[PDB]
Order: sequence, then C-alpha cells, then structure tokens
Amino acid sequence: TNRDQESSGFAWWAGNARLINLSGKLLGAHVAHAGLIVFWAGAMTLFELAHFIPEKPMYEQGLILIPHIATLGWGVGPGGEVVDTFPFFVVGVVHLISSAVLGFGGVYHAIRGPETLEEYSSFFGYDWKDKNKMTTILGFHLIVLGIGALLLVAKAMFFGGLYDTWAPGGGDVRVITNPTLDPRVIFGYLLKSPFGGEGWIVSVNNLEDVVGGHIWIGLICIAGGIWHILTTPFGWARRAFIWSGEAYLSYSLGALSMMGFIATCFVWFNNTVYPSEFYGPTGPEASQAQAMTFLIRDQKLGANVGSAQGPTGLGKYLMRSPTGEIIFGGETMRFWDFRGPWLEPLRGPNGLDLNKIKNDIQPWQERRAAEYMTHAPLGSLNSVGGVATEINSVNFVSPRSWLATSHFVLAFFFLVGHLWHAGRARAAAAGFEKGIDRESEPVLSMPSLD
Amino acid sequence: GGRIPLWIVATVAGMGVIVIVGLFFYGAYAGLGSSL
Amino acid sequence: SYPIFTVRWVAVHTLAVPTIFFLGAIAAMQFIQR
Amino acid sequence: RGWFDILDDWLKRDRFVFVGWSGILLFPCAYLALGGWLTGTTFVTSWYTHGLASSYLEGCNFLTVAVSTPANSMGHSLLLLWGPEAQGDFTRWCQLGGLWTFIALHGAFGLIGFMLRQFEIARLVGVRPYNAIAFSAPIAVFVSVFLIYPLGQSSWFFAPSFGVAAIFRFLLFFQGFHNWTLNPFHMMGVAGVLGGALLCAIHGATVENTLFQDGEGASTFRAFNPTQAEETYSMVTANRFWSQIFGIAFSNKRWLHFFMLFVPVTGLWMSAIGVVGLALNLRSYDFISQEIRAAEDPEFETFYTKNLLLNEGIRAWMAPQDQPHENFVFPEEVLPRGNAL
Amino acid sequence: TTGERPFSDIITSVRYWVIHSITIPALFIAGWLFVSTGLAYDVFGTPRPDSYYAQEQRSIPLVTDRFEAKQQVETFLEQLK
Amino acid sequence: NLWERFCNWVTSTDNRLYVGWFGVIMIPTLLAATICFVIAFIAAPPVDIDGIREPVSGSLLYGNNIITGAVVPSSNAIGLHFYPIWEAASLDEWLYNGGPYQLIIFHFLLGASCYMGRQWELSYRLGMRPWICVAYSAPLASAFAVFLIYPIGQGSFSDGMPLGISGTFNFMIVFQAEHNILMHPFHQLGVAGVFGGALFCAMHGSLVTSSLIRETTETESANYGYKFGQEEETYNIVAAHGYFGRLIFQYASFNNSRSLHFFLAAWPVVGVWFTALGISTMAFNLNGFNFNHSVIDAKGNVINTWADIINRANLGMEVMHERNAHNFPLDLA
Amino acid sequence: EVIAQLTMIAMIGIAGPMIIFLLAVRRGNL
Amino acid sequence: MTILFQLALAALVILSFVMVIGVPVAYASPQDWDRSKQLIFLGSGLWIALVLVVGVLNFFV
Amino acid sequence: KLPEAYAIFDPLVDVLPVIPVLFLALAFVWQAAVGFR
Ligand code: CLA
Ligand code: CLA
Ligand code: CLA
Ligand code: CLA
Ligand code: CLA
Ligand SMILES: CC1=C(/C=C/C(C)=C/C=C/C(C)=C/C=C/C=C(C)/C=C/C=C(C)/C=C/C2=C(C)CCCC2(C)C)C(C)(C)CCC1
Ligand SMILES: CC1=C(/C=C/C(C)=C/C=C/C(C)=C/C=C/C=C(C)/C=C/C=C(C)/C=C/C2=C(C)CCCC2(C)C)C(C)(C)CCC1
Ligand SMILES: CC1=C(/C=C/C(C)=C/C=C/C(C)=C/C=C/C=C(C)/C=C/C=C(C)/C=C/C2=C(C)CCCC2(C)C)C(C)(C)CCC1
Ligand SMILES: CC1=C(/C=C/C(C)=C/C=C/C(C)=C/C=C/C=C(C)/C=C/C=C(C)/C=C/C2=C(C)CCCC2(C)C)C(C)(C)CCC1
Ligand code: OEX
Ligand SMILES: [Cl-]
Ligand SMILES: [Cl-]
Ligand SMILES: [Fe+2]
Repeated sequence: TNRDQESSGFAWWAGNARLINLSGKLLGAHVAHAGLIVFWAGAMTLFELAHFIPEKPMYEQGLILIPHIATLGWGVGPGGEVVDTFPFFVVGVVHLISSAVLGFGGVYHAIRGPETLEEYSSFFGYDWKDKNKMTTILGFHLIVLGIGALLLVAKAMFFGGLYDTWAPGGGDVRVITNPTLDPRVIFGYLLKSPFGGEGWIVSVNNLEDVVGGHIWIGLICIAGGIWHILTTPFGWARRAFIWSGEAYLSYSLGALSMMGFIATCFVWFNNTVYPSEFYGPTGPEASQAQAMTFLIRDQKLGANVGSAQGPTGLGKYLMRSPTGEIIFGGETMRFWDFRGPWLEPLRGPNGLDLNKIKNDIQPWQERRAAEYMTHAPLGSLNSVGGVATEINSVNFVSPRSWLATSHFVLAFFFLVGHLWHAGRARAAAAGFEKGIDRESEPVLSMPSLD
Repeated sequence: GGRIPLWIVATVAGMGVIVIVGLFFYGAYAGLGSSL
Repeated sequence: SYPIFTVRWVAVHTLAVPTIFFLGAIAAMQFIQR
Repeated sequence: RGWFDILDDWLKRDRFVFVGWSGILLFPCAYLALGGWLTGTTFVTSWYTHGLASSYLEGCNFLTVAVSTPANSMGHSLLLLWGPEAQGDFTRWCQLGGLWTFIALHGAFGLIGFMLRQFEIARLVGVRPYNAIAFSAPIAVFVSVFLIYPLGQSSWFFAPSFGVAAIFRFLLFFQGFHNWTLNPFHMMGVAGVLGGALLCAIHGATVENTLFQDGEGASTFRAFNPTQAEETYSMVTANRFWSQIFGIAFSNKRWLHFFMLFVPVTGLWMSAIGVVGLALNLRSYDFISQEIRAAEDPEFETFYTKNLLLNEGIRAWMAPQDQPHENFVFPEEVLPRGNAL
Repeated sequence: TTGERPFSDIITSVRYWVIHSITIPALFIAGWLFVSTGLAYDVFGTPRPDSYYAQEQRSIPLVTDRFEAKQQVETFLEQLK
Repeated sequence: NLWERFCNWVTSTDNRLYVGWFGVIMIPTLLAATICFVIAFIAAPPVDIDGIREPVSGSLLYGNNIITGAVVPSSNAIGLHFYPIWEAASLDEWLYNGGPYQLIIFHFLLGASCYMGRQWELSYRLGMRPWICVAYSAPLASAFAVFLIYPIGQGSFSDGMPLGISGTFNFMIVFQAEHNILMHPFHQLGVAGVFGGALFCAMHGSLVTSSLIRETTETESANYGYKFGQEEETYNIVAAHGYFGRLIFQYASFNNSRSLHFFLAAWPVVGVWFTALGISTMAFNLNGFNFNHSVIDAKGNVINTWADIINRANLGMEVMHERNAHNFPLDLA
Repeated sequence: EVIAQLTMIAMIGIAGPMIIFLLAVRRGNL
Repeated sequence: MTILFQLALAALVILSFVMVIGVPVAYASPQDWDRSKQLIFLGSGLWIALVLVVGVLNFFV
Repeated sequence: KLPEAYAIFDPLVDVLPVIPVLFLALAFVWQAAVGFR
C-alpha cells in the first residue's frame, strides 16, 4: 500500500512523496488536480457572471476571468461593451461539467484503479529513469500544447477574431487576416531587452504579432513533440541532467516560476492582450491619463501648456525625454514609454504634438483620461480605492493589481520549490539526501584549509 | 475514554473556529466599523 | 483513578470560560447596527 | 515538618503547570494583565482620554483595538481604582484609562514573576540560569518603553497604548518627533534583532543540512533519540562549509550558542538605553554640521535633510489629533506641504 | 506523565461532552446577552452609537482636570451625549 | 587537458574559498559592485534622483558622513531604462543621472543569486543536504524586492532603496506614506518572523548554554569544555527539555533536536519570505489595510481610531515627500 | 436570502466529512 | 417548460450530491463492490443524460 | 447576472468557488481519521 511512514519512509506531511513510484495513483492525483483547476475556472466564471453588472466596466467589479473571455472576442462589442453574457455562461458551465468528469477519473485512478500502470500496459506504464519513455510523454504533451496554440490562432482567424483595443475607430472584435509570420519580427521580440522602452515580449502591441507568434509557437511545439517521440536524449543531455521524477518536477517548477514572473510583468504593463477596457488602465496608463487630464483642464482655462514652467524649471505639462521626445511632465516622465490608443492620435514624429494637443483633443479622449486617472491600479488589501491615505468611500482594486500580486507570490514560491526539489533531486541521485554517513564522512577525508 | 473519535472532535472544533472567524469578517463588512 | 479537579483544571478553565464568554460577546457585536 | 516546608513541597510538586513560589506573583499578575487587555480591547473605549474608538464594542477590528493610555491631564498618576481620580467607580476608572495603568503594572510584576520562575525552575532542575539572564532584555525593553519613557515625558499619555495600530502610532510618533531611526542605540537594537533572526535561520538550516544519517527514513526527524550521546549533525562538515562559503565559521558549539544568546539581548539592551535617552528628549535628531551647511547653502541636499522635512510633515499633520489636550488648531495655510498633492 | 488524565482522553469521553454541550453554549449565550441587552455599555461606560456627541456638537469630550475627571465625565454624560 | 584542469580547480573543495561555476559568475560581479560602491560612497558627485534637476549629495567627499551617506538611485527621467556607462555621452553625465546605482544593484543581484547557487554547489560537493540556499533565499528575495521588484512596479529605479543608512530610512518612511506597510499583514508576518527569530535565537542559545555539561573550572572559560570534532554531545538536551517543559508546559517543549532546529530555520525564513512578498505586492500597489473613517456613529460622524492617527502621520509624510516633484493632485506612482 | 447560501455551504462542508465518517464506519480503505 | 427545466436542473444537482458522496465510498469499500458497481454505472449514465437534457432544455426556456 | 431560468440556483453558485479550499482541508480530515500514519 505504501500509505504509512514505516513502509514508505515519508511522513504524512510529505505523503504525496509516497506517490513517486506508483504510476496509477500518481495519475489519479494529477487527473483529480486537473479537475480542481477546471472546477475553479467554471465555478469562478459562474460566480463572476452571477454578480456581473454589464453596464459597469469589468475592472470595477473584481473580475479576472470574464476579461479573459472578453479578450477572446466572446460576448463583447465595440469599445468593450458587453452585448451578450451567454458565452461567459457557456464557458463556465462546460468547465464545471468537464471538471466533474476529470474528478471522476482522478478519484477512480487514485483509490480504485491499479496502483501501478506497468503491469496493465507498457504504453501508459512508465519508469522515471527510462529517458525514451519520458521524452515520448513530453512529445505527446508538446503536441497537445501546440494544438492549443493553434486553437487560439483558429479563434483569431476563423471563429470571430479577438478584441483589438488598437482597432481603428476604437477597440472592437476583429478577425486577424494577416498574421506576422516574419521570423525577424517574431524572434526580434525574444532578443529585445527587458528594460525600459524595450520590454521584451511584454511589449507586443498588435494582434497580428500575437497571432503570428502563436502560429510559430504551435508549429514549433508540434515539431518538437514529433522530435521527442522519434528520438532519444543525446549523450550531452544524458550527462547534463538528473533523470528522476523529482528532478523533472524541479525543472518544471523553475519553468513555471519564470512563466509566473513573465505573466506578472505582462499583466502589469501590456494593454494589448490585456485591454484596458476590460482590465482597467495600467499604472503608466493612469499616470499619463492624469497628466493629460490636467493638461486639458488648464488648456481650456487658457494656459499655454507648451511654455508653462513647473516649480523645478521643467515643463509643468510637457517636457523632453532623455532622447528628445516631447513627453508629459511631472513624475509621469518615468512612464513616457507608455503607448495607448487614446493617446496615440496626439503623438507626432517628435512625440506629443503641440498643435494636435491645442486643437485635436476629442471628448472621448478626455473621458478616457479622466476614467483612467480615477481608476488607477492603486488600492488597499480590503479593496479601498486610491492611495493609502484615502478615506473609505470607493470599493475598487484593479484586476491588474490582483493578478500581478498573486502571480508574483506564486512565481516566487515556485522558485523556492524549484530550489528545494533541485537540491533534493541532486542529493538523492548522489545518495546523501538522508544525511551524512558517519563511517564515510567526506569532509574527514579532505585536507585541511588551515 | 475514547468513545467519540478525536478526528471528529478536531473537525467539529475547527469548523466552529472557521464559522466564528467568518462571522467576524462578515461583521467587518456589516454594521459597526463597516464605514457604511 | 485520575483526579478531576487539579491545578491544570483551574488554569484551563480560567483561560477557557472567559474566552467562550468573550467570543459570544463579540459574536453578538457583529450584529450591532449604528 | 513546618508549614513553610509543607507549602514549599506543595508549590514545587511536578504538575502539568509548575507553580512554585514565583507562581504566587506570576499567575495573578500575568492573568490580570492579559484579561485586562482582552477586556479593554473588547469593551472599553478611549473616547474620554483620546477621543478614539478602541474596542470591538465600538466597531474596531483586531488591528485597531487598544487599551489606550490615560489622558495627559492625569499626569503620572497610578490611577488606582480606589485612588482619588476614580474613587472606587469601576465605570469611571475604565473611562479614565485606569485599565492602562492596571495592565502596565500587572504586566511589570508578571514579568518579574516570570524571571523569578525562570530562576526557580533553573535551580530546581539543576541547570545554569542563562534563560533568566536572556529574559532580562525584554524586561529592560518593557521597563524603558512602557515605564521609563512616559515617566520622562509629561504623562502616561505618551506611553504606548496596548494595541496594534496604537503601537504603529508609537513607531510613527518616534520617527516624527525623535528621529529614532537616526539614533545609534536604535541602530544597535536593529542590528541585534536582525542578527538574531539571521543566526536563528542560519543555525537551524546548518544543523538540518549537516545531519548524520541515523535512520533509513526519508523524513529525518525520526532518527533523533533524546537520550543519545552522539551529535546528531556534523560540526566538522558545517565548519568547512561555512569556512569555504563565508570565509569564517564557528568551530566551538558552546561559543556558537552563547553568541546566539548574546546578539539579540545586547541589541535590546542598547535600544532600551536609547529609549531612556528619548525619555529625556535627548535625541540623536540632527547632525549640526550638515544643518549649518544646509542653512547657509540652499543647494546642499542629503537623504537626512529629506528625512527632516518628512519629520516636520509628521509632526504638523499628526499633532492636532494625536495630542488633543494641547487644543492644537493648525490652519490649512500653516501646514507644511510640497507642490500639488 | 504528571498524574492527570490526558487531554485527548478527556475530550474524547462522552461524559465530558455531556457536561460541556451544556456549559459551553451557556457561556456563549451569556456573553451574547451581555452585549445584546446593553449591559456591557453600562458596566464599562462605552458610548452607544448615538452617544459620542450631542446632536449639534462636534467637540470631543476630553477630560482636562485630574481630580475632577470623574465629575467631568459625569458632566459630559449629563450633556445628553 | 587544460579545460579539465580548469574544471578540477573551479570545483575543488581544497580551495580556501570555494569557487564553483556559480562562483565564476559571483566573484567578478560582486567585485565590480563592491569596488563601484566604495568609490561612489566616497567620491560620487550629487545625483538628480527625482529627475527634476535637484541633485542629492550622497558621498563622503561632498559633505556626508557614514550615517547620511548613500549611493543615490538613478534618475526618475531614466525610469526603468537600462543605463550603462556606454549609454552616457560622458562619465559626468553618467554620474549626474545615477548610473553607479544601476551598475551596483545589477551586479549585486547577479552576485547574490550566484551566492545562493554557490551555497547549493558547496553543499553538493561536501555531501551535505542542500537546503541552506533555501534559507538564504529569504534575504535574497528581500534584496530583490527592494532593489528590483519595487522599481519595476513603480516604473523607475529612482524608487528603489538607496544604498545608505539615511536613504534606507527615507525609503521606509515614504513607503509607509504611500502603501501603509505597517497595516499590511505580510509585513506583520515579517515582524513576527524577525522578533521570533531573535526570541528563538536567544532562547536556543540560553537553553543550550544553561545545559552545558561541566568540563572546566571557574578559572577557565566554559567554551574550552568543547573540542572541535568531538563525538559526544557538549550539552544535556534532556535537562534543557525538562527546564523548558517546566517553564511553560511539557508538550510546548521540543525534545527532538532536529525538529527544534528545523523550527529555528523555518520561522524567520517564512516570515522574511512573507515580508519580501509584501514589498513586491505593494510594488504592484496592493497596499495595507485602509480603515480610515471605518467607525461611524449613529448620526454619521466619523469616530477616529488609531488607524486615523496613523493616517494623519502618513498624510504628513505624503505631503512632504519629494516636495518639488509633483505637479498633479494624485501621486499615482 | 443569506440563509440559502449558509445552507448550501453547510451541506457541502458536511458532504466532505460525511464521506470520511462513512468510510470509517464501514471500515473502508480510508 | 421553465418548471420542467428547473426540475431537471434540481435533479442534476441532487444526483451530483449523491454521486459525490457515494462514488468515493463505493470505491473505497470493497466488501459490497459488485453491487455498487452497477449503481455507479447507472448514476454516471443518468448524470450524463441529465446534463444533456439540461443543455437542450437551456435553449427552449 | 445569470440567465433568469437559473436564478433559483444563484445561492449555490455563490458558494461554489470555495469548494477547492475544502478539498485541501478534507485531506487533513482524512489524515486525522487514519491518525496521520
Ligand atoms: C490536490 C490535492 C491532493 C490529491 C489529488 C491527493 C491525492 C492522493 N494522495 Mg494526498 N495529500 C494532500 C493532497 C492531495 N492528495 C495533502 C494536502 C496532504 C497533506 C495532509 C496529503 C497527504 C497524503 C498522505 C499522507 C498520503 C496521500 C496519498 C494520496 C493518494 C492515495 C489517496 C488514498 O488512498 O486515500 C484514501 C482516502 C479516501 C478513500 C477517503 C476519501 C477521499 C476521496 C478521494 C474524496 C473525494 C471527494 C470528492 C468530492 C469526490 C468527487 C467524486 C465526483 C467527481 C464523482 C492520492 C493519489 C497516500 C499515498 O501516497 O498513497 C500511497 C498517502 O499515504 N496524501
Ligand atoms: C506542482 C508543484 C509541486 C509538486 C507536484 C510538489 C510535490 C511534492 N512536494 Mg513540493 N513544493 C512546491 C511545489 C510542488 N511540490 C513549492 C512551490 C514549494 C515551495 C513552497 C514546495 C516545497 C516543498 C517542501 C518544503 C517539501 C515538498 C515536498 C513534496 C513532496 C510531498 C508533498 C506532500 O505530501 O505535500 C503535503 C501537503 C501539505 C502538508 C500541505 C501544505 C499546505 C501549504 C504549505 C499551505 C497552503 C496555503 C494555501 C495555498 C492558502 C491558505 C489556505 C487556507 C485553508 C488557510 C511531493 C513530491 C516534501 C518533500 O521534499 O518530499 C520529498 C517537502 O518536504 N515541497
Ligand atoms: C491524462 C488523463 C488520463 C490518462 C493518461 C488515462 C489513462 C488510462 N486510463 Mg483513464 N480516465 C481519465 C483520464 C485519463 N486516463 C478520465 C478523465 C476518466 C473519467 C472518464 C478516466 C476513466 C477511466 C476508466 C473508467 C478506466 C480508465 C483506464 C485507463 C487506462 C487505460 C485506458 C485506455 O486503454 O485508453 C484507450 C483509449 C481510449 C479509450 C480513447 C479515449 C479517447 C478520449 C475520449 C479522447 C479525448 C480527447 C482529448 C485527447 C482529451 C482532452 C481532454 C482535456 C480537454 C481535459 C490508462 C492507464 C482503464 C483502466 O485503468 O483499466 C485498468 C479504466 O477502466 N480511465
Ligand atoms: C516543454 C518543452 C520542452 C522540454 C522540456 C524539452 C526537453 C528537452 N529537449 Mg527539447 N525541444 C522542444 C521542447 C522541449 N524540449 C521544442 C518545442 C523543440 C523544437 C524547437 C525542441 C528541440 C530540441 C532539440 C533539437 C534538442 C532538444 C533536447 C532536449 C533535451 C535536453 C534539453 C537541454 O539541455 O536544453 C537546455 C538548454 C540548453 C542546453 C541551451 C543552452 C542554455 C542557454 C544558455 C539558455 C538561454 C535562455 C535564457 C534562459 C534566456 C531566455 C530567453 C532567451 C530564449 C532569449 C531535453 C529532454 C536535446 C536532445 O537531447 O534531443 C533529444 C536536443 O538536441 N530539444
Ligand atoms: C499577588 C499578586 C498581585 C500583585 C503583586 C498585585 C499588585 C498590584 N495591584 Mg492587584 N490584584 C490581584 C493580585 C495582585 N495585584 C488580584 C488577585 C486581584 C483581583 C481581586 C487584583 C485586583 C486589583 C485591582 C482592581 C487593582 C489592583 C492594583 C494593583 C497595583 C496597586 C495595588 C496597591 O497599591 O495596593 C498595595 C497593597 C499592598 C502592598 C498590600 C499590603 C500588605 C502588607 C502586608 C500590609 C498589610 C497591613 C495590614 C495587615 C492591613 C492594613 C489594614 C489597615 C491598617 C488599612 C499593584 C501593582 C490597582 C492598579 O492596577 O492600579 C492601576 C487596582 O486598581 N489590583
Ligand atoms: C484523491 C484524494 C484527494 C483529492 C480528490 C480530488 C481533488 C477530487 C476532485 C474532485 C472534483 C474535481 C470534483 C468535481 C465535481 C463536480 C461536480 C459534481 C459538478 C457538477 C455540476 C453541476 C451539477 C452543475 C450545475 C449547474 C449548472 C448546469 C448551471 C447552473 C449552475 C449549476 C451549478 C446549478 C484528497 C485531496 C481529498 C485527499 C485524499 C485522496
Ligand atoms: C513574438 C510573439 C510571440 C512568440 C514568442 C515565442 C516564439 C517564444 C519562444 C520562446 C523560446 C524559444 C524560449 C526558449 C527559452 C529557453 C530557456 C528558458 C532555456 C533554459 C535553459 C536551461 C534551464 C539550461 C540550463 C543549463 C545551464 C545554464 C548550463 C548547463 C546545465 C543546464 C542544462 C541545467 C507570442 C506567442 C508571445 C505572441 C506575441 C508575439
Ligand atoms: C480587568 C479586571 C479584571 C480581570 C478580568 C479578567 C482576568 C478577564 C479575562 C478575560 C479573558 C481571559 C478573555 C478571553 C478572551 C479571548 C478571546 C476573545 C479570544 C479570541 C480568539 C480568536 C478570535 C482566535 C484567533 C486566532 C488566532 C489568535 C491565531 C490563529 C487563528 C485564530 C483566528 C483561530 C478583574 C475582575 C480581575 C478586576 C477588575 C479589572
Ligand atoms: C459543483 C456542485 C456540487 C459539487 C460539490 C463538491 C465537489 C463538493 C465537495 C466538497 C468537499 C470536498 C468538502 C470538504 C469539506 C471539508 C471540511 C469542512 C473540512 C474542514 C477541516 C477542518 C476544520 C480541519 C481540522 C483539523 C484536523 C482534522 C486535524 C488537524 C487540526 C485541524 C483543526 C486543522 C454539488 C454536488 C453540490 C451539486 C451542484 C454543484
Ligand atoms: O519618486 Mn520616489 O515616491 Ca513613488 O510616489 Mn510618486 O514617485 Mn515619487 O512620489 Mn511618491
Ligand atoms: Cl523624500
Ligand atoms: Cl506629477
Ligand atoms: Fe543548536
């Protein structure tokens, strides 16, 4: 059974470590956990829909899943306005039913099915140290992930499109007909610096690049899956890695930690695949919106915003970036790399154009600037909107704040877990994870350092 | 002596603690000290 | 066999009886309206 | 045998809860201090001493409840229940902040009783009394902060109120009015506390990662036996590891554990000395040379001068409500503030 | 190992719950009624939500004299706050 | 083979200081950061941190002392932009805009991550269990939070912690003004972690020192009763457990030394993990609890609490911090 | 009202430990 | 068919509760397993049918 | 809001998302029943 410390060597608080050499029960654990994930997706979608007020913006209602469905072009119209809440309901309900199916399978393999799959089948039974089988399973899952990326491509190209916040006239659901298949453009995002003004793959600012990158990712994942089904690890790969279940877990933990940090930065900075109609403005967006709002107000009052001098001698409203571009003044000079659909019509070749600023600011831009200024991603833990010194009137914390904070916590803890399991896999492969042998202590066989 | 299993005692006591602290958070959102 | 009322009994009840009393009090406070 | 010896024998019997001679002082005082804090944070207001709601009955949560200090006009009165201020009226005694002095005095005598308990148990089981010597540092902190500091000031009002947000107020008050971060005694206290946390973490991790394999279970906690004569971990391996990682390492276990005693105790004692200095308003508030230069040169700026401006903001913006007895009416135009905001 | 019945043995006994399913709810109800009848306000002098201020008053009833503090509190209470 | 000899030297356990491959990255970055820090702390010219052409003096030669000196963070005009030496036209421009801060913090973060890796590496070479690096991940996460993650969330390396004592105090006070860190539960967990770490450090030291087995006289130090590498236990854990189990009660006392030392490792590390996560989650502006005007009487008058007094202090810091840098009512970042 | 949500969550939160109790009562593989 | 749709969804909820309690109990009790096997099959089939019914009755309600 | 034909199932939906947390708690309950063996 291996369901106690004496038989397994693991205490109850490490009891899932008893599942390492038990393929059937481990499969049950995985399938039940996948059922848990799908259950949260469906139940959270239904919870968010049940409290959804469609006339209020999504970012004011504490929603994180409905904006994801809206970004896919389901249920929304021009400007992000909800036209139909039934697709959200369908997504939630189908996830809940599929989660019931996955929970049934997980429970069956965990407590009723065979504890080891090796006797029942050679296809499904696996040994962790069988490199060929591990690469085969990895190849199957790579093909599955590539099919998922191509499913996003299919939704964007043939099944209604995606919400484009950069669409002409305003954000709208648009079918992407010309994805960027150029490897220079696609793989130029991977070579971009992660620092200010460059932003690496977080700086993707159009859906054509998104769809082209997903075509490339789906094709690459399918090709790599076929590659790992057809091949065995090479000698350098065999000598460079530890080949055990905990080692593979630690590799995945490091990868997931990196992806968690990337997603944190993506939801904090990107407003293309996280449109500000659904997720609210970014921090840079809100600061630029405040500067824009007071520029409009004082320009209506008669101020010459190009020549107004702030207290320090810099431009109160307009100043120059370190490379000469005309940018908004004040502290929001740190956010001059921000690009947004409401701000781009006033940007010329040298930055913000003074003539367009004087003559071309439309009322929808003013409404957007005021709305994004007053919905800055700043809030308290008990969902009080505004700075830490604000009074209790506004019940608002941005979804960008919730997603970024939660996934930074998760990414850091998964880095810690990767360190734990990588060290433990190395020690267990080397044979001293349970401590130092008294009769063969290595340090006692080493010369002194004086 | 051991007529009622200890796991039942622990489960019931923990559920009571959970109910009490959930009531305390609900009262943080309702009545006195709710800012409304 | 075992005595019932000890020093340990006194310490436990001097901590536990006011704890339950105060918990009931604060639970009643949760339904107070201004 | 005499009544004293019989009572001593009963007091030193082995129980679930040891009592001892020190128990007579410890258990009443400690129980009364804890019960007073819970009773105050549950039922007792600060409306007449501070103009604050500070109880669950008024709608505060766990972070914002406090047993607040007495009003400033009470001075350093002991505020006994039978004393001339309360005159035996328990309700008025609660309303005048008598629960604060109740908790403070019973807590002080409970801490005395606890250190006496440490001494008595150390004598009984035949061990050296280094735990009581280590506990002298939290006693020094409590005496300096809750007793010596208000005695140096005008009243009990400026002592910490027994509460979470009230203690946060105490921290911010010390920053704004005393520049307590700039005090070298507080710096030694911070060094002692953070070094003690570092030593705790690093010693625990070092022991857990140099354990001898004394069992075949993956969970290594079972392998230790309480009465074994051998070290459960390798001191030689740990010493070599830290010698090659950090340059220096412990080689004496007794010195290691004395050092673990020494660092946070010394830090807390230094911080208590600094708190006595602040009790007399003898602050490390300013550096005179930088003050003179910044006065004579409006382009000289350091983080210290920025901190001074922050302290001016703290004092001006918190003084009318944190000190209601002064009747501070600061008009809007006298409040220091930067541009905008 | 000190001469008392172990806590696990006591709290798993039926007789313990026979006593305590009566005593624990009685104490809980006693605290609930201590708050809900308003006896806590009278015992500890805590203002009711209608008792912090007089109807037009926005000043805080702060005691300013040491030996007349009881009389000051009674005057503040007599002011219909 | 030359490469094989170099690999044998790098991974050698006979070097006085272990190098390893994490060390071949760690040593140059830490040396660069240390040398640049010493040179900047002594002799750097004033730095325009706010980007408002009001330079802040941080070095000893320009009027500071040990307490007030700092390496000032890079300019707010730079923001999150990468600012190496070769991106500046001259060294005078680089020093004006706070380039040494970026150089030092990037080299230090790289070197400290490789220090964690090097701790793992030496533990592996010596046949140890590998989780000392996991314990070191808590201060490393704290350093990443205050030097990298908070600038990323706020959008400028000017909001990172200055490399100095008074600059650190400025960072603390402005952070409390803008995020109410004291009312954040993660920082409260961190304070519990460090207070408990000091408590359990003093407790473990005093209990072990209390139960030291007599091997000396009153003339000599008790520390000479222990010899390096002795097999026998230098103190009686049974006596210490008896003392502590009579001090509180028996089942509150560890009798397993391994469990006790795991607790000593686990408490401050988890607490500091949570406070580093607190700094990062307030970097994404998820601030501490806001209870301002929470208690309301029957008519609707605000009844102040201690949280409102904290709010007054925070308002003072907020209106005075960076007194020339704001042009608009909301301090959005 | 709120009583409906409380009834639902009570039924689910007892449905868990009911599974555990039923397995312990009939001496299951638990 | 709003009352019919509500009845079908209520039946689905009640059967989901019954199976959520009973499937782990049946799986972890070998002693009567043969009999419980048939019930599990029946329940699964009925549950699937109820889901389909509700889905179709979603669009005519 | 949900579609109106699902309206009477609104309270149940209101308690659905916290079900995964209970699963974690359920593990401990199970481990308490076997005595944390
Ligand atoms: C995602 C969470 C998760 C999952 C999927 C698992 C899964 C598993 N654990 Mg596990 N565990 C977890 C969390 C989890 N654990 C946690 C948090 C702890 C710490 C307390 C443990 C501690 C632990 C120990 C100590 C051990 C396991 C073991 C096991 C395996 C055998 C279980 C068994 O025989 O129990 C039998 C128990 C029962 C039959 C009781 C009923 C449980 C059922 C499954 C509840 C189902 C409820 C659900 C509502 C049903 C829906 C059905 C519907 C969809 C039709 C199994 C694969 C064991 C193992 O390794 O096996 C070798 C083992 O010894 N676990
Ligand atoms: C996909 C991710 C993943 C997977 C599959 C595993 C798998 C495993 N881990 Mg691991 N781990 C992970 C991530 C992961 N880990 C991360 C991210 C960390 C860093 C925190 C760790 C840290 C870690 C340690 C330190 C140890 C393991 C161990 C183990 C083994 C036994 C685990 C067990 O029985 O848990 C039993 C489960 C519990 C006891 C429950 C823990 C409860 C958590 C800590 C609190 C969760 C709070 C919740 C999210 C929010 C509050 C809820 C509310 C109710 C209060 C198993 C092979 C053990 C090992 O090495 O065995 C070989 C071990 O000692 N893990
Ligand atoms: C990762 C998931 C996974 C994996 C690897 C397995 C693996 C296995 N299952 Mg299992 N199972 C699962 C999920 C899974 N199952 C789920 C979710 C359920 C609930 C319905 C079950 C219910 C179940 C039962 C009742 C039994 C098994 C059995 C088996 C074994 C033999 C099955 C066989 O020959 O299939 C042959 C192949 C097929 C029958 C074709 C299936 C085609 C599917 C439906 C295509 C689905 C499309 C796509 C790939 C899935 C995407 C889903 C995703 C979106 C969530 C094998 C070890 C048997 C066993 O162990 O006997 C001893 C057995 O009796 N399983
Ligand atoms: C989930 C995805 C996944 C996983 C886990 C693996 C796993 C594996 N692959 Mg693989 N592969 C995949 C997808 C995946 N593959 C796909 C999609 C393709 C098609 C493009 C391939 C094509 C492929 C080939 C052609 C080969 C492998 C090989 C291997 C094995 C050795 C890995 C190794 O040493 O690389 C670790 C990485 C390196 C050694 C590269 C150097 C590390 C640099 C310095 C890191 C730089 C990145 C840095 C972190 C910055 C990030 C940003 C940057 C990208 C700009 C291992 C079993 C090898 C093998 O044994 O084949 C059987 C091999 O030759 N893979
Ligand atoms: C042994 C434990 C102990 C200790 C050390 C204290 C100590 C204290 N209590 Mg306290 N208290 C205790 C137990 C204890 N209490 C218990 C069990 C209760 C519950 C009933 C209380 C209830 C209580 C209240 C309600 C108050 C105190 C207060 C005080 C403080 C001032 C008391 C004072 O001045 O009287 C000093 C009295 C003595 C030292 C006794 C003198 C004994 C010698 C032998 C002389 C006896 C002379 C002769 C025999 C009799 C004289 C009669 C006649 C000539 C007048 C002081 C710090 C007050 C306080 O905190 O103020 C803020 C307060 O108001 N206590
Ligand atoms: C192994 C194990 C475990 C685990 C388990 C798991 C994890 C499981 C899973 C499970 C799952 C994952 C489950 C699921 C379920 C579900 C269900 C059963 C559902 C149903 C549904 C329904 C009935 C629906 C309904 C509706 C609709 C249709 C619409 C409207 C709304 C409503 C909701 C009404 C534990 C930890 C305990 C430990 C021991 C062992
Ligand atoms: C453009 C675009 C896109 C795309 C993207 C892509 C195409 C990506 C890819 C990417 C990739 C393609 C990635 C990769 C990565 C890699 C990594 C991450 C690596 C790792 C490595 C490792 C881990 C190694 C290690 C080592 C060392 C260092 C030494 C020796 C030993 C060992 C081996 C351990 C998307 C979709 C977003 C959309 C939008 C746009
Ligand atoms: C002052 C006074 C007095 C005293 C009294 C007393 C001594 C009382 C007591 C009282 C008490 C003795 C009370 C108690 C209370 C308690 C409570 C109210 C509790 C609560 C709790 C809770 C709520 C829980 C929590 C927790 C934690 C802590 C952590 C973990 C988690 C949890 C959440 C579970 C006399 C008469 C002498 C004289 C006159 C004056
Ligand atoms: C969707 C749906 C559904 C489903 C559901 C489910 C899936 C459920 C499950 C559930 C569950 C799965 C539950 C569970 C619960 C649990 C509990 C409530 C527990 C708690 C715990 C505690 C309280 C603990 C305690 C303790 C112990 C025992 C030991 C140590 C200490 C302590 C204290 C921690 C139904 C059918 C209704 C129908 C419609 C819809
Ligand atoms: O730079 Mn450093 O501290 Ca963060 O909030 Mn906005 O920016 Mn400035 O004011 Mn407040
Ligand atoms: Cl400042
Ligand atoms: Cl500004
Ligand atoms: Fe030790």
